[PDB]
Amino acid sequence: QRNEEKAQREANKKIEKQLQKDKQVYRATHRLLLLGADNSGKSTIVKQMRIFETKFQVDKVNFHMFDVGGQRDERRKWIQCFNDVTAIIFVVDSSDYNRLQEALNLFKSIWNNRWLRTISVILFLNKQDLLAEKVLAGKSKIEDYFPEFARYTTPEDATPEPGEDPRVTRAKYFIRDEFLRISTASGDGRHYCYPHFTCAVDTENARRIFNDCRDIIQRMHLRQYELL
Amino acid sequence: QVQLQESGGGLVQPGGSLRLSCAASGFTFSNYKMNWVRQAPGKGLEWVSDISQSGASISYTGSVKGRFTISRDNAKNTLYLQMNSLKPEDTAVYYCARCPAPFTRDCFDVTSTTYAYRGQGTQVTVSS
Amino acid sequence: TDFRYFIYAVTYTVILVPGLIGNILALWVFYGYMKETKRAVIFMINLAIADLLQVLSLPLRIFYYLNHDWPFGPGLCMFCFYLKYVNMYASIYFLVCISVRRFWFLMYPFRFHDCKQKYDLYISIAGWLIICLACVLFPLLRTKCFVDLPTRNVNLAQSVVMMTIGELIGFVTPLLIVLYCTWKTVLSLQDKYPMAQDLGEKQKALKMILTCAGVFLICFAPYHFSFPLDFLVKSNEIKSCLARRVILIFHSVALCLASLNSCLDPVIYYFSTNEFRRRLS
Amino acid sequence: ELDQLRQEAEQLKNQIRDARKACADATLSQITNNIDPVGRIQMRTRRTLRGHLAKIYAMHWGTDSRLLVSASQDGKLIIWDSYTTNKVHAIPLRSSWVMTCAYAPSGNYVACGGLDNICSIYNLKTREGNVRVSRELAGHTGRLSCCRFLDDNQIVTSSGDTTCALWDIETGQQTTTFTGHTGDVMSLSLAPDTRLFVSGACDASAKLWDVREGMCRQTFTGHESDINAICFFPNGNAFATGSDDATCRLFDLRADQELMTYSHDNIICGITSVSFSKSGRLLLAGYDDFNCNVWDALKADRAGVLAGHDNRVSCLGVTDDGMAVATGSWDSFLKIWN
Amino acid sequence: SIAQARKLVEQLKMEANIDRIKVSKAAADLMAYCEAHAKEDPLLTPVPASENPFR
Ligand SMILES: CCCCCCCCCCCCCCC(O)OC[C@@H](O)COP(=O)(O)OC[C@H](N)C(=O)O
Ligand SMILES: CC(C)CCC[C@@H](C)[C@H]1CC[C@H]2[C@@H]3CC=C4C[C@@H](O)CC[C@]4(C)[C@H]3CC[C@]12C
Ligand SMILES: CC(C)CCC[C@@H](C)[C@H]1CC[C@H]2[C@@H]3CC=C4C[C@@H](O)CC[C@]4(C)[C@H]3CC[C@]12C
Repeated sequence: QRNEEKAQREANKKIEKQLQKDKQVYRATHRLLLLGADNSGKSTIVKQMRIFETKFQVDKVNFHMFDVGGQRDERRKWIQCFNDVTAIIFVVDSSDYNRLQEALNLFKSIWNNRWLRTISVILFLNKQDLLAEKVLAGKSKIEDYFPEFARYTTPEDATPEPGEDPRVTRAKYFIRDEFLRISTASGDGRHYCYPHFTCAVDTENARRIFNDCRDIIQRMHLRQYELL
Repeated sequence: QVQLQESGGGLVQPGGSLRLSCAASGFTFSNYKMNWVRQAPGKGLEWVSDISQSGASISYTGSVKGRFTISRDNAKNTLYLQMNSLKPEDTAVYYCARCPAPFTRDCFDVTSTTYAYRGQGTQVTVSS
Repeated sequence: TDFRYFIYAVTYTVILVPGLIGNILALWVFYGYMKETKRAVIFMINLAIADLLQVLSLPLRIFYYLNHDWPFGPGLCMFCFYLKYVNMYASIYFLVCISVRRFWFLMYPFRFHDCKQKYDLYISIAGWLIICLACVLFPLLRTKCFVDLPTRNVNLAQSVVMMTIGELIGFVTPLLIVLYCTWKTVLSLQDKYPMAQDLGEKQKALKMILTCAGVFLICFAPYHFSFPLDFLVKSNEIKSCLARRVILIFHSVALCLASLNSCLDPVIYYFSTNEFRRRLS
Repeated sequence: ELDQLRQEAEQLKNQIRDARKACADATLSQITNNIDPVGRIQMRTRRTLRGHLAKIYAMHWGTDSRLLVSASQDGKLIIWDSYTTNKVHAIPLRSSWVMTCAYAPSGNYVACGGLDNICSIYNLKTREGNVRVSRELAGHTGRLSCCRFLDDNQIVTSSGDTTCALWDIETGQQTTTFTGHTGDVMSLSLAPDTRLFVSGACDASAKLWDVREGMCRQTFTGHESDINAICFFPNGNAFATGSDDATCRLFDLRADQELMTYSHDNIICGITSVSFSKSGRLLLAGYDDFNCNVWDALKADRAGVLAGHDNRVSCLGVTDDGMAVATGSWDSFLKIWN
Repeated sequence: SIAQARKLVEQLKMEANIDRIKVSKAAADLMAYCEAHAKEDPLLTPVPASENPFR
């Protein structure tokens, strides 16, 4: 009776000690959900940041990102699983105009999901070099796939790279604004989208993810500890 | 059983007109966002149009925007796609895709191999 | 005491009702926040309690200043004299604690988490005790209910040393800590590189932080500048009649400002918050 | 031949529907209208088993009706003693994303699985003290959504690759493959005799399978959206399924059609977990609205509400002895009711 | 896709070839099971707290 109950209590004490240690380790790392499609350099982002999971560390903060690629095309049930992550890192190839609508639909589905309406999305418009080549060549027209691009003017807050053709900047910010329209249509202020223009040879995406996650955590702290 | 039957389609010269009708059975039509999804030969599924529960929020793919019209008749439990100003690039098998869950603004229904709640589809060929 | 009565009476009458209403409503919303949310609001609970205790200290002062006589006995009068100062310094302490916590979870977010809010109750009662013991000094030096009591005849050197120590700690340490934390928090909330285009909450929080430090610095600075001068005047160290009169008037205005802060902490700290504006609605 | 096969399938479906309608002489609700309702059911949180760091997806009561095992997204499989609220075991998992857990009838083994596509069997009764990963079962190409032990050597696992698998643990290879679902299989329940089992899938259809034959014995199509929960009636001749269209539905194996629908106008959130009481009179369902419901399985009238969770209720369990009902939610809490 | 259609037709034939019973009989069996075991259901009938290991 009591003899076995004392042993059970001691075992529970050891379990809770190990569980507190695991809680300290667990809360100190941030989970990111990597999403994208084929021909989008999510794998290139992972490898340039040094499979299913990749671990990186910036400013003594540990992130580990999950690239779920072992399942079928349907996403509903295993996207329900990634609702506690700090950020969803959505990588989209800006060059491919054919799949831009598919990526917009996927972004809208992620944004409007009941269990993903709180996670902020870090949007990486990858493959900007190929998009610039397509825009400069002129063989492929964005207005063919997006007619409203024919009525689009570059935003006044745009920050083009020095020595860049304004057509390329217009295309970049058009795609970014298409994603941000979905972002702000039903954001409700609870989550936000953080667009970035990245390329294959970019070597600073980890810092962008770090800053975006720090902003997300600051906003979360502001939201929760309003009464302190 | 969730059944979606598509009617219409066929061979049409470029610039013609078509009406794709979609009879839905086995579920409450008014509670689900509906989609029209086409698969062109030699390529995978492509989302064409969608319309919300009450028909207030319709949205279109930019390729077919300005030519195709999407509508619902929740009384008759039917989905309409008025296809106007057809092009040779618009030849495809057309499908009705019901969004997986009711009262949701998100949809995952362009599954390349098998989607649970997609119709059989009808061929729409545009050539001379 | 003439002018002072008029001044203290009107200011305390103006402050009593808003302090009561705001602080009791804030405590009710705290109980609601506990029943609805598992988070802890210990620091703001202590701040509201201290402000409410100050407000409940006012009415007997109002009665004395209106009637010029004290029929309730010396013990109650001395306790009421002790109350206002003890919970005023409690308010200062918990404003500092709130500022430090906001600095912690807005300047080092990751490090913050939420189990990093674990020794809060000890931080709260450590304060409510040290203050009450430091404020044991208040009745002893003034051993006629609130303003007409003669100060204890004590040596100028020891009095000056003790007064400097008390002023230094209980004002400079809160002031320096609050100013530094507000500066760092404002620096953190300001996005230099472009970030997500929010609805404006990162700027509303900036305005709230700046408004708090400011009300602190203006309700509490004049009191602690005029406090050594008032103590010197009441100890007869200063002999200039005009200087004594202006010092007394300035000290009266300064305590008026301090009680005004006691009744203004509700508004700024609580009713500007979205959670209050949603719970009442 | 494709058109001929489609026409033949349509005719077969039509005549199956006609036969089922012919068998539908009367409704279950009409026959059960005479009996008096159970009235309000009062249930309360006896134990609040806490210690999980993240959401719980699956739990499973032991046959001893005292020990339970829960799986959490933090990569932890905690075996609690419900009576004393003492965590008997806490197994770390190689894959943090675990969506299923099972506890063997013998009590010597537990099962784990999820996005790793692998069913990890852990041996609790180890000579060398702490638990160790007994074996790993691979061969499924979609996440593992639910696991159920036939015995200490056979386990039936449903996967999001539209299949189920009967594994012999000793050999480690997939003994039998059950195929025919056209969507992710999200739940399965074993019959009391462990001879048949019903699996609910994302194609809004449940399937009754025979474990020895390996072929689909029956298919039930009465729902509108994905099926997330399923469980046999205690007699084994019926089963209730929960779906995303905020409806629970009761099917009978011999009747081969839906018998009764448990739904309300005020309920729009989808089901996540269903279970029956020991007698089967009460059907307990978990919802997305953070609260569990307790329906009268015979009269389709709600009899109770278990509102004690601050997040989505993800797993339900009923003791074999019938003492208690455990609800595990996404607020990292598992609670006991009776 | 011919194999998928053939398999679906075969499965439909198998599901059709079975023998069904009346829904009245199924309802009667469910009622009989519910009433026979109603005594041994602590959820259905709250057992006194002295017999609850949790209370
Ligand atoms: C924990 C840190 C504590 C910080 C320091 C606290 C103790 C500091 C005490 C040092 C000297 C105290 C001198 C006592 C003294 O002079 O009384 C305080 C004065 O403000 C009295 O105010 P008085 O001008 O008489 O008017 C009274 C006023 N109407 C009233 O309502 O209190
Ligand atoms: C006249 C003066 C001395 C009264 C002093 C009262 C002080 C010591 C008492 C009164 C109210 C008490 C507080 C009441 C409320 C709370 C919030 C609770 O979550 C933690 C305890 C805490 C923080 C108490 C701390 C001690 C406390 C502040
Ligand atoms: C009126 C006077 C006495 C107020 C005194 C203010 C200063 C001395 C007090 C008030 C609030 C206190 C802080 C409250 C919060 C913390 C977090 C704790 O984990 C470490 C100590 C620390 C940093 C305390 C340091 C001392 C502190 C800053």
